[PDB]
Amino acid sequence: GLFGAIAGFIEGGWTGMIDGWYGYHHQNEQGSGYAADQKSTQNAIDGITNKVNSVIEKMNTQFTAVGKEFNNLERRIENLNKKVDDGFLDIWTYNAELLVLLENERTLDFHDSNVRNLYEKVKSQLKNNAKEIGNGCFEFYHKCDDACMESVRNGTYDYPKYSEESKLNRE
Amino acid sequence: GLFGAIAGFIEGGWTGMIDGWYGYHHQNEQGSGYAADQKSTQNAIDGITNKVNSVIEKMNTQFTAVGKEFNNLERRIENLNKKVDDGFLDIWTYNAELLVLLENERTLDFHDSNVRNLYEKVKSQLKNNAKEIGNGCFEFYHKCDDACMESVRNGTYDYPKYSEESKLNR
Amino acid sequence: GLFGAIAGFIEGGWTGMIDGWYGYHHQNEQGSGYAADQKSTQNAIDGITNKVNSVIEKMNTQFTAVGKEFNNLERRIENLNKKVDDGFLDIWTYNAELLVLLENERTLDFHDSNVRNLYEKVKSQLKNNAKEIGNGCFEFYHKCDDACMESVRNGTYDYPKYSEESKLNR
Amino acid sequence: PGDTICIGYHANNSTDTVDTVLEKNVTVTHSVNLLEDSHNGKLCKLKGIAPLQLGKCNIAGWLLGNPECDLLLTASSWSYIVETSNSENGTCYPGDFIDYEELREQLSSVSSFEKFEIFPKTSSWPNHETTKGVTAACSYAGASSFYRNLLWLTKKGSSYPKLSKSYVNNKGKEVLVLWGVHHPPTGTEQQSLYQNADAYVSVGSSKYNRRFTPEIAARPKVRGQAGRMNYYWTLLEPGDTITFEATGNLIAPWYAFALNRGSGSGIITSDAPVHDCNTKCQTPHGAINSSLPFQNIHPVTIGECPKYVRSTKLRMATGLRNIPS
Amino acid sequence: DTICIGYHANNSTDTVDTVLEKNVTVTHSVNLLEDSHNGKLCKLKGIAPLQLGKCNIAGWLLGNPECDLLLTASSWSYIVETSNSENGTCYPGDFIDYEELREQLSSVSSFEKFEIFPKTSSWPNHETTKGVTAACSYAGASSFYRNLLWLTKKGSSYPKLSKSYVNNKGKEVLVLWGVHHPPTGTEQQSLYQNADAYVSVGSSKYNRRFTPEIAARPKVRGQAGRMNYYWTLLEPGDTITFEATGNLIAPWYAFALNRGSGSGIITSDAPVHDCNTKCQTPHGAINSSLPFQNIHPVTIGECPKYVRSTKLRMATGLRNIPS
Amino acid sequence: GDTICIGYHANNSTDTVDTVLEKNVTVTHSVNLLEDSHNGKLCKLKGIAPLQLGKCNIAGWLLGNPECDLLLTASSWSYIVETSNSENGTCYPGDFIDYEELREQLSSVSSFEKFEIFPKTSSWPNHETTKGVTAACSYAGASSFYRNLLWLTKKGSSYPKLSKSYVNNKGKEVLVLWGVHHPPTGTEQQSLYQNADAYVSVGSSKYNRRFTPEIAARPKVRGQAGRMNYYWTLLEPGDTITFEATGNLIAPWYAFALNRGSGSGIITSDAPVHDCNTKCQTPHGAINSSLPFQNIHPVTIGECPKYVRSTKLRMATGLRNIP
Ligand SMILES: *[C@@H]1O[C@H](CO)[C@@H](O[C@@H]2O[C@H](CO)[C@@H](O[C@@H]3O[C@H](CO[C@H]4O[C@H](CO)[C@@H](O)[C@H](O)[C@@H]4O)[C@@H](O)[C@H](O[C@H]4O[C@H](CO)[C@@H](O)[C@H](O)[C@@H]4O)[C@@H]3O)[C@H](O)[C@H]2NC(C)=O)[C@H](O)[C@H]1NC(C)=O
Ligand SMILES: *[C@@H]1O[C@H](CO)[C@@H](O[C@@H]2O[C@H](CO)[C@@H](O[C@@H]3O[C@H](CO)[C@@H](O)[C@H](O[C@H]4O[C@H](CO)[C@@H](O)[C@H](O)[C@@H]4O)[C@@H]3O)[C@H](O)[C@H]2NC(C)=O)[C@H](O)[C@H]1NC(C)=O
Ligand SMILES: *[C@@H]1O[C@H](CO)[C@@H](O[C@@H]2O[C@H](CO)[C@@H](O[C@@H]3O[C@H](CO)[C@@H](O)[C@H](O)[C@@H]3O)[C@H](O)[C@H]2NC(C)=O)[C@H](O)[C@H]1NC(C)=O
Ligand SMILES: *[C@@H]1O[C@H](CO)[C@@H](O)[C@H](O)[C@H]1NC(C)=O
Ligand SMILES: *[C@@H]1O[C@H](CO)[C@@H](O)[C@H](O)[C@H]1NC(C)=O
Ligand SMILES: *[C@@H]1O[C@H](CO)[C@@H](O)[C@H](O)[C@H]1NC(C)=O
Ligand SMILES: *[C@@H]1O[C@H](CO)[C@@H](O)[C@H](O)[C@H]1NC(C)=O
Ligand SMILES: *[C@@H]1O[C@H](CO)[C@@H](O)[C@H](O)[C@H]1NC(C)=O
Repeated sequence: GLFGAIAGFIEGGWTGMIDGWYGYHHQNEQGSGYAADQKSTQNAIDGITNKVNSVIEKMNTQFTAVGKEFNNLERRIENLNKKVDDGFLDIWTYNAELLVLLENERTLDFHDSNVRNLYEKVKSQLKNNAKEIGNGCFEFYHKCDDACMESVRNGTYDYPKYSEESKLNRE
Repeated sequence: GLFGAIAGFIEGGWTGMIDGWYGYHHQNEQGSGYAADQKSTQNAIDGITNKVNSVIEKMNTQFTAVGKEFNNLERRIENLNKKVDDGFLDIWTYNAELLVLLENERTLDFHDSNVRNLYEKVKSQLKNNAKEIGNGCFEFYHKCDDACMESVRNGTYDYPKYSEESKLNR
Repeated sequence: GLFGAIAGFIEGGWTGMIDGWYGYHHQNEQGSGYAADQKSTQNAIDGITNKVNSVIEKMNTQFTAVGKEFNNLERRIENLNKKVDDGFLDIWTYNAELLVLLENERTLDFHDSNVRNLYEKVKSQLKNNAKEIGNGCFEFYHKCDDACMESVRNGTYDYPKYSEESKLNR
Repeated sequence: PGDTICIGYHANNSTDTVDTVLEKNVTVTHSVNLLEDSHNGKLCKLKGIAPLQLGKCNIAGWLLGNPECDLLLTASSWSYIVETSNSENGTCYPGDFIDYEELREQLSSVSSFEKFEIFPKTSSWPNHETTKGVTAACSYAGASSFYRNLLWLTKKGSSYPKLSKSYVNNKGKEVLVLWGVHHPPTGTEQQSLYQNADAYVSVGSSKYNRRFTPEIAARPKVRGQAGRMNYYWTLLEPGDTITFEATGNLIAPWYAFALNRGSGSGIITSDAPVHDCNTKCQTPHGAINSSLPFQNIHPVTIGECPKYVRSTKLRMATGLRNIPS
Repeated sequence: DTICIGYHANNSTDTVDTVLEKNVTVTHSVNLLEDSHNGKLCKLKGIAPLQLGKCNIAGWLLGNPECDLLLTASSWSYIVETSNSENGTCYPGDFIDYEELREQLSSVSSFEKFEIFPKTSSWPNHETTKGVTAACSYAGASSFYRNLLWLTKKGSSYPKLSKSYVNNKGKEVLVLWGVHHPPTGTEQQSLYQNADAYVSVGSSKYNRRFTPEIAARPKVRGQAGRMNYYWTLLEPGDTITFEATGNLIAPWYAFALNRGSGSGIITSDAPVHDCNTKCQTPHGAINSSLPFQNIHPVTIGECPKYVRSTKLRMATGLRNIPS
Repeated sequence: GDTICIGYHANNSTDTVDTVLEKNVTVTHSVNLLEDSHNGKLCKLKGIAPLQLGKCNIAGWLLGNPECDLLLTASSWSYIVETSNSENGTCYPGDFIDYEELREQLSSVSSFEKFEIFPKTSSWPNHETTKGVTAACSYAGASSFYRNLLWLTKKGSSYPKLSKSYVNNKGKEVLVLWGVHHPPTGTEQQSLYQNADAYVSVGSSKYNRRFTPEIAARPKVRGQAGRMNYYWTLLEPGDTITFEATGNLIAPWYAFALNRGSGSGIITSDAPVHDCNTKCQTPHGAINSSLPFQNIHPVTIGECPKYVRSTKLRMATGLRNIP
């Protein structure tokens, strides 16, 4: 994908994370588990809901449309009528198909972007208090219990608080 | 949102920077200041100017278009004429609105991309002569007077020159 | 460009690299050379091939279409026929031109992204066994013979293997 | 051996696929279908009102009152009109129904009518013969007959005096008036039926005005008849008067129709069965119940329907690429 | 010491819609949708429109006596009917191919009216002074159309007339005439003498024959008779010939036509003013270089494309985040 | 120091494309989607040559204007070609009723079998068959007439009533054409047809008309003050058409048994016909292309790329070219 994360440096998805689109898996002395990132997930849901609704909104409904009849001396206007109906049908079929193609691409890339930005967000919080493995994972140079983990997840991780412990273990 | 910079790892914009779309804030002994980035801004301007002219260029002006009349035994061709006018109008309304929506998304992402690229550009100049904060700021490991700053802005920063001083302080 | 690699932090392209869209240039003690990256180039070729075919496939061909004749008392329907033909012609000229403009933007950026992602893949393979120059180049801290180079190109570079040598020199 | 946190994304057991510009058949975790392809195979009510089933009749047979179409004599309101592939009873006496396609177009915005006796048979025509106008071309139940809504006038004794007969529209709405003009095959039959070799029919209202003169030509038998009848109609506005004057050849109005206009109706051709269900959207194949923007069931629709496209699939990705591996 | 990267913000309140979110505030933007006009009817190429007022096209070209202000009209940029354009055919009947004539007129930018058959000298054997009716009154007196002449019997005889006009104008000539249909045979006799009357009109291309259709019709403007109106465009060099033994409403004036493009007939109740425009709608003129407009689908000149949109604003700057 | 660099391809391409943000971008690879080349010739489709009408138009062909004799043998075609000089149609002045509808009908005919519906030498024993010629239809220095119709006149001093039927036993639709003559004077009426008050009637299962001559002097066209109207009908298999007349009938002589086919049409072109083959034909020339669009001509016969007004549609496939 365009942003290199989904099917990228983060090789696969997690069937064990059932309550959101993006999120975290942690392991510490207390245990292991998945947790969805609510902020990034909800931002994506809102965006995508708006995209679908905007697509539908531009498609005003079809009201009663029934065929016209023409007598045997009205072949030119009958054919004009058919050219009009066929031409509009060609255009609307084209617009619907193309719009779905292009938007599908954009949507997958939007997800790939959201994963990449979540990864980079965590990376910049942790800095050198953790080492990047490369597969979306970080190994802490300090003990990180459940409260600490939740601080990473909600974006309030305290780098200076854990820097000295980290520096001792990093060297 | 796509590129993570605008409303992202750089949380907010600068009302203090009025001479361009993207730029630098610097702070040293000799003073602090805002300075737009001429090159990035100008390339964004040429791009967007082109985008707008291209949108406009595809749209044929409308020449004289007036109604037709039909008698009470021409209701089929009256209804055909109406089907034609309404159908073309639905299509042009659709095309106009959709082109604006999609292009607006693209324009905002373009600006996001420009900010991000400017950031990484600076980061590649400086390397280890500074540390990243996480909010679009770098702290230098040496004294960077307004001459040095200027060098950083216009892409002529000399790394080796300060590499030793920085290594030391670092 | 959107992803900052092409005409970006990698100034320009390689006329020397003839066998692919993206790849590598190396120099070691054994000699220099260019080599295309099979995986990257191929994925790009499949994608672009599919994009071109999709565009073409959405444009169903034009079958027999000829003028109609109208007598001197059929000006209204003659004008209606003209409005219909011109109208459909406006729409299709617009759709063709606009689709090519937008997709061309996307294709160029797709390539730019492919280069960025390739450079990042190599970067995370090498870690601190090489220094980033910044122009798309990495300088190793250890001896990297043709087999080592090939492992970098095919994604199976053994970092631990050379970590100790590299630390020493680093 | 330290604590770890990983960043990742959702996978599930979804098998939904979407197409994209660069790649076909991409499996995604979530998606929404925008293309309705299901219908119930029935013709339903709209606004709780049933369609009018013409059955073996067509619109000409209904309005003129072809004697085979007697089951329709009671029809008065409908949501749309249904013709079938066996709608063949129309003009049983051969000739041209003038501006028939225009009449069909008008009827598409009619939702009901009240039939009434515009010129009662027994009292309107004291100087002309009203009982001999039947034909084997319009046979019913073993006997020669004729349209129920028109009256074939012929000469009484050896004279057809000029008739003049007017109707004032006091119905408060448009009245559809139909009549016919008979065209014998010979000058001899013209004389035997109508006496006057030089006959005409004139019809005028405030806005309508037309003169019809028999076009007598040798021609082949259709349904046994070398004669022809042309059928005509006009819409008489509220408060206006229609006047028929003739010295032969008039097939007079007998019953006419006060019309109620209503939007979003029309005529469809379908062999699907009518049922006692209700719908918002009807096609000739069956009714649609759907909030989707597009459908590929039929270009002909009545009511409020999704837009017809030729597509066989339109599925938007909403979730991400599905990689459970 | 520190250096930071950043992006512009201002006090912009401009918003645009995007596919992922609505109402995003941006630092700069441009409106592509014209929604303003000047509420007047203006000139094009500095030429004024022809205002028909209480008349319609039929009343103008026939010269309905209520339309005498138009008698002097000769050139226009477009033609304007109003909601009160009711004076057309004052003697009831059908104006044959009226909608077609209107379509023709839409590409006529001027004409020279001329006396095709001068009333005083064209008809020495017919009565030219009695063809008036209360259906077409003027000043409380029976009158008739100014551009047609209702010929009747002189004494007790309507001899066969034959009159031709050769088109020496170097351009098309629009010729109008009528055929009258009395309600009774005694009225046919009073007016025209001949029961078996006909009217025949022929040119190189036109060829029709008309006979009286006598019948009682409902009265319209007091009249149980009807008059049908006809027209043809006579090409340069061609001749038109009328022959009649009754019932001819003869051409008196005709119109030599100048073709021009970009003209048309609109319906509007907006006032005409001395201003000038490149783009006119029935609501008012537009002065704009924007690609779209939502003012009206009907346009004369060079106009933005009509769309049903209420907002088409394109972002040019970035998301505005002044905090 | 030991090194690896990541890079991308450049070459000598000078191909340029337009993008939204930038015009004339040089790229390493690209594909043109727009066909702008044709061979300048009118070619065969499905191995079948078009019918070249040449100096004739469709009326001249179907009636058999004497200048159109080269077409007398034509029976099948892939499409029909008129030229800028297709002037020979109706040589005796008059109206061809529903002529445009006939052209449209012929647009879906791929061949026919012409046949003598009413042989000239045996069909009309009581009428004169050899005098129906006119200087308006002169050919090779002599007065003549249409090859496919027959102008019947009186035999001595008598034109008795004629009645003639044809039953369609061809197993497909038959196109039948005829005329009705309207003389300028009673003198010419009697001279040609004897009977002062004549008629022509035509009836089938679907057609029914009695025509009465309209005698009036019109402006001369091609030397004639008279007019001839031309009529046509399509007779269904098994149906009968019956003509009766006491004068004024321009009788069918040859008719056409029609074979319907799709994808045919009439085009106007001055390009030369050649023995080449194509799947797509325009009035400028043939197109051989698998591209999606063409800017050659909106009129096409066959299977063609979609017409657009563009001068350039080039899609980038490779990347920006920076050597
Ligand atoms: C130029 O155009 C104007 C506007 O259209 C014409 O003026 C109208 O003329 C018509 C026809 O005469 C008038 O309609 C008639 O009205 C009579 C009475 O109308 C009442 O209402 C008006 C206005 O409110 C009052 O002034 C009046 O005193 C009445 O209270 C009716 O008696 C008539 O009906 C009878 O004849 C018609 C057929 O025409 C039948 O259908 C009816 O059943 C009935 O027998 C008639 O409807 C109308 O009032 C005038 N309007 C105005 C605003 O002036 C000019 O005549 C026209 N001039 C020319 C030369 O073209
Ligand atoms: C086949 O088509 C060709 C080409 O169209 C056609 O030849 C043309 O015939 C006409 C004969 O009418 C010629 O035009 C005439 O030229 C003379 C001499 O200058 C004029 O006097 C004529 O005008 C008089 O008659 C007109 C009415 O018909 C009047 O309107 C006018 O006022 C005059 O009284 C007339 O314009 C033309 O020159 C030729 N051209 C060529 C190339 O020969 C030919 O007759 C057609 N043949 C058939 C059988 O269809
Ligand atoms: C109501 O509609 C039905 C169905 O179309 C009509 O019945 C059909 O009538 C036609 C004409 O009479 C019949 O065709 C004829 O058959 C005879 C041989 O029997 C043949 O000699 C004729 O040339 C022609 O082919 C047809 O068979 C008949 N079909 C059926 C199903 O009975 C009916 O007449 C209509 N009635 C009215 C009053 O409109
Ligand atoms: C984030 O996590 C910390 C540490 O566990 C917690 O105390 C704090 O309240 C959280 N903040 C938010 C955003 O709720
Ligand atoms: C997929 O998941 C749903 C519930 O989430 C379950 O009902 C269904 O059986 C599952 N299908 C598979 C592939 O097992
Ligand atoms: C923003 O600034 C301008 C001057 O630069 C001022 O006139 C205006 O009042 C301000 N607008 C808003 C919306 O605050
Ligand atoms: C239209 O506007 C432009 C610029 O806004 C101005 O120069 C021109 O004078 C205006 N024209 C009219 C006719 O109002
Ligand atoms: C461009 O390069 C290719 C490959 O070396 C060569 O075949 C071709 O002749 C060159 N064309 C030009 C115009 O230099």
